[PDB]
Amino acid sequence: VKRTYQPNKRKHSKVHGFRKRMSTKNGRKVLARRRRKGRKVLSA
Amino acid sequence: AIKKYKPITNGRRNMTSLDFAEITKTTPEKSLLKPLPKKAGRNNQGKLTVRHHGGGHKRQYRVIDFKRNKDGINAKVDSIQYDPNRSANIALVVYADGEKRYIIAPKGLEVGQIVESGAEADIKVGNALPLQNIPVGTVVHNIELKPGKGGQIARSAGASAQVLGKEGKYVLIRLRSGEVRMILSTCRATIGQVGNLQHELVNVGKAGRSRWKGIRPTVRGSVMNPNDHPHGGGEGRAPIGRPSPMSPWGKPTLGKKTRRGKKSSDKLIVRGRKK
RNA sequence: GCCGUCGAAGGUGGGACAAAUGAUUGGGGUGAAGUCGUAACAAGGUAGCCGUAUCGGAAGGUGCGGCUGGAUCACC
RNA sequence: UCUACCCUUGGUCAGGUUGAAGUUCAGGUAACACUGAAUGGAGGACCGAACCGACUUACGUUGAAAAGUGAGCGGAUGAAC
RNA sequence: GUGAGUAGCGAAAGACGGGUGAGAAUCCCGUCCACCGAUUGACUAAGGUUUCCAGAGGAAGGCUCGUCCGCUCUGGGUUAGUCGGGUCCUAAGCUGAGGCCGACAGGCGUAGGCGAUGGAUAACAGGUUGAUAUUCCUGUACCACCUAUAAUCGUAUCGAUGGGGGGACGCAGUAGGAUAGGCGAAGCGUGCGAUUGGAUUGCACGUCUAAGCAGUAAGGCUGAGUAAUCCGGUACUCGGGCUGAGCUGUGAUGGGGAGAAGACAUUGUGUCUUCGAGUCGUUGAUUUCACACUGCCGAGAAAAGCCUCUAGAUAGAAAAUAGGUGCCCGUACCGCAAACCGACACAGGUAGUCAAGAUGAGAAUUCUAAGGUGAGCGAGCGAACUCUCGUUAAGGAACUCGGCAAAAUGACCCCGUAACUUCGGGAGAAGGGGUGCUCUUUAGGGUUAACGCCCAGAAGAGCCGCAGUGAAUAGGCCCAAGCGACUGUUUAUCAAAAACACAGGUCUCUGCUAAACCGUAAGGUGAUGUAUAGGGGCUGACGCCUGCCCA
RNA sequence: GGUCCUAAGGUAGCGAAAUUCCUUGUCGGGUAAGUUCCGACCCGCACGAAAGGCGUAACGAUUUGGGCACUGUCUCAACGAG
RNA sequence: AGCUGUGUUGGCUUUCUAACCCGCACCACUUAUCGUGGUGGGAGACAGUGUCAGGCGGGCAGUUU
Ligand SMILES: [Mg+2]
Ligand SMILES: [Mg+2]
Ligand SMILES: [Mg+2]
Ligand SMILES: [Mg+2]
Ligand SMILES: [Mg+2]
Ligand SMILES: [Mg+2]
Ligand SMILES: [Mg+2]
Ligand SMILES: [Mg+2]
Ligand SMILES: [Mg+2]
Repeated sequence: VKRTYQPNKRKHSKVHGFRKRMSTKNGRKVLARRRRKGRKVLSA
Repeated sequence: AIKKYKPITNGRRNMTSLDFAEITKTTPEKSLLKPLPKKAGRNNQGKLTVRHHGGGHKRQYRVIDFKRNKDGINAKVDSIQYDPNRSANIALVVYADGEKRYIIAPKGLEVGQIVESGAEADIKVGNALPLQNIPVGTVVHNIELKPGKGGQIARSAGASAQVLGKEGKYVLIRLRSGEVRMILSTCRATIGQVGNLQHELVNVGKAGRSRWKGIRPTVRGSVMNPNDHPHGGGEGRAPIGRPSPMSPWGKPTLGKKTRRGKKSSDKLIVRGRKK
């Protein structure tokens, strides 16, 4: 059996990272709700 | 012609190849090749348009001269090579300027040939000269359509056309599908019939070499449950139950004509198709 | 008396040829012609016959080639 | 990031086995030219590990594992992984 | 809380002597014993982020115990001009100045950029620590740059973002040349036996790199003035080195490694240490080192470093010597696992490199080497019952939904083989025989001057057992039907098929800004293809065929 | 041959079949005994010619019936090992 | 019923070029097969497009039975 999380340092940043949030417009609404709710970590 | 095979296996039972006896100098010329990345129906959105494509074998596009410029220069014919992008073979002419180029090869060609508009232009196989300068009853191929554009009609393997007559400003061409049609009088035409005539008897013989040419399987309609084909499932096998057999997007496919009222094709197409 | 070579019969196995027989089955001759039509021999009333196809309950009919072993006036 | 097709760039398959086209020599040919012996190494070809699968069956079922282990089983130079 | 002191304790060989301690089947040291050995062994990617290491700990975690630890406290650990990346280049893709489209948001795209899983790219042996090593220091190197320089040559030079070559490529097979590891006999060191007997008889080893000079088994092509250049085309008369090349030879090396002698210390602390000699010869030889070469059809990425050429810039640099400079990031540790993804110290899954001896075609099988481990619950008794295995009298499918499970057949070498067919097939058809050890003669390759060595096949003679592929590993077969032609693919996790694909047959639509499809549009796919080619509907190799009806 | 009607109103080939209700059709073969199986008949409840009809060597982890070989599946169970 | 020919209405055609259109040729922005600008060559008041109107439309939606 082969599970559903095969970790990678590059695809984790090229997809969920900071500069892929600020790329589009709806990423800047995601980052507008995680520094509003008061999270410690904005972007994984 | 076609070299047959002997049934040593059930795959090679009736498979029939095409003997490569008209191919000289099997290595290409390393200055007229351009790369050719594939796509299976993948347009600029990444989605899937046209179905049943993809895979097979890597290719490399070979730059062909369809324009036939360089007027009044004798061109030799050196070597007749193989081209995978199309059904005909290919030629390697050398103009006397040392400008080596490619020509789609007509039926019998090894000698040496000429492109010129009306000098004398030497009507033989392999010579390209405009349709006002061609006498009637003359089998041509690789015609242009718009003047100076490039040769478009009848470029296949074993295809041809036929000049019938000359009207007030156009000429009159019978095409391979049997459709008489007017073409402007300054379009060029190679004289002759394009070679490699034994092409449509190549029995592929096996679902594997029909599969490394860039073809994928085509599932029939009556075996899809009716989410995605109008010939939906039903218990058991079933007759189609429509008044008209339909394509997978609703349009009737068996009989109905499809072209629309189009500019510069209604006043030119005299006779229709014969099928 | 024991050991060995050769050695009939027997047992094992896959074949080869004829013969006896078998539910049904296809033509053939024989009779007695009752049943259904007239296809030949007169130009037999669509002139016949030999090859070769295709169709029909039944002889047979039509197509394309050859033959006179084809009447009339032998088809001048 | 699992899976489904897909594009660009790489990697991997112990061994053993039959003997297709052709080519050469000889035999007859000079007619309508086809038999044998060598050589050649063809294939979604045969037997079999790695490797990829999951047919039968027993156990397991508050499991060692929210899909597995024991004995066997199919593909294995390609429409392969 | 009851269920209950019940079910469990997560594959698997341990036994004892000594220490240690308040406490020991469990921790450490010793001897014997067993298990893997195409791996349970040895290095590197992915991923994790201090776990690695020494000194002290025993409350929690460990399926028990614990003096122990991948757990707690203190103090330490990762060294590069040469390895893997960045200062170099481009694939698929992504982003895009102007531009083109769209109620706004925004979608597409040209020049230019980003992007290695690929091309280019200068260093190797030995020593050492409690934890790091092509990184630290021992000995020899090499590439880029700078400065002094002398022999200096002087229109000699430096040459583009530009013209050209070049780099530059698939799968398959066979015969080679050399080397790596292997095995034997005879260089050297040590021991020669207290179980009958034996003294050419017993174990162990048989060295060396990159650089830079040499000459090489094979592989690939034969040579002149004229029409952004004198180069690359083109065409003309005449007409024996060129590149690329595994390997080897000296030197590198008076050096460094070495199975061991022999010279020093408290438990020889289980160690440093000073000097110390060997390194022949024969064979069997690869999957390592060429896409080389022949063949086949499905016709097998681009750009740079590098080499010439001129537009131009200038008239300043060979060789050799000497000194000087060379940056950023990752290095510890596990890495088929007690440290990664499965909640766990979980019988699963996790790309690649190295891979020896005996028997063997072999990376199969059985037993071992180098090298590791003994599986974090044990002690007793050997009842029923479940689970994994072994044998059985006479009979042999009588069992049962059904020969379901087991039992038999199994390797190599021989004799012999039917119907049927698309002439290939059927076919491992079936049914049969032989194999062990010792001794005598003879015909067979290669190596070699030859004794010598490895590879083998024949008859004959003889011996022993119940049994000679004596252990493990390795097809049961036959007759007749049904469906599908074939190999393939399908319901990750109750269905692997007679369903889907298929090669072939047809039918219809498309004259090119093609029909068709995605997208409100721009733009794209079809295709850098053009009726022997493209999209769709049905049937499903091959053979013989496909009948009437258009209300 | 008569006659009603339909747009004409099942041709070759197969037939108790993956198609047949009644039905365990019927006669033959196979077994000591055969509602399944194989060869035939045809009265097709309701086969039929590209939702193809009829045949077929080779290939199948397919489905159905019969033989030899081998055996704790069985009559009938007993003993030993972790 | 049918001749003639003027004042006004609605068509069918036929040809010319001035809009508009070209995924048509060299040329410049530029050592870009995108774009805009420029003499051509093609086709031309049809096509594309805006508003209105009629007809097909289980390709797709909302619901009843
Ligand atoms: Mg005659
Ligand atoms: Mg699996
Ligand atoms: Mg699967
Ligand atoms: Mg070995
Ligand atoms: Mg093994
Ligand atoms: Mg058999
Ligand atoms: Mg058979
Ligand atoms: Mg469009
Ligand atoms: Mg609806």
